[PDB]
Amino acid sequence: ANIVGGIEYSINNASLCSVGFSVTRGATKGFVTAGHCGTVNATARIGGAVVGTFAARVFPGNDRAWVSLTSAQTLLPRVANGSSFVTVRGSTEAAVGAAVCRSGRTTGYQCGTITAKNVTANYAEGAVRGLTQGNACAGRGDSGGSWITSAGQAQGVMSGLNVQSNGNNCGIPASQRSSLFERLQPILSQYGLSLVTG
Repeated sequence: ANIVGGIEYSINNASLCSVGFSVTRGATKGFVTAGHCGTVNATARIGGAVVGTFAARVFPGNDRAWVSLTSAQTLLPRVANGSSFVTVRGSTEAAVGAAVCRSGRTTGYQCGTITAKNVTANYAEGAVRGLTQGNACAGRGDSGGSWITSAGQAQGVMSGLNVQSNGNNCGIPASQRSSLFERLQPILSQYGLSLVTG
């Protein structure tokens, strides 16, 4: 499969999440994603095929993971936006007030602005600290997906949102949304990953 930020993958033939970013660790290929999406050694699949397994994760506390892929997978410096692509040019962390977009298999590609950093989300499993909050909308399934500026700078991966009864927060005004992502830089240093860019 071609690995592109934003696409759907399954975990153990059951939950869905979205790909965050292509990374390497030496010779191993992988993608970063949200830790609550799977547990270590869970099987990830894209388009019915096994692409790799969860290698490490931390959730709750933090919410991050990376999946090691087989050699057959094709890592790409891209995040999906409808039928088009956003190129990943780097990981400069943007500041509050910066405009930001995100990609995921449930709501697609949505943009908004970073509204706050170092937020705590209290999920059923326990607290997750140090998250950044933006007001681009998102829905269940978008977890794990890319947050990236239009300019190609990767910000992090989708953690959670204030879900409404329709399964997303796209029906309430941006003032009211709290969509949160896990910053990318700590995930990349923690596992010694290098981001694939173009």
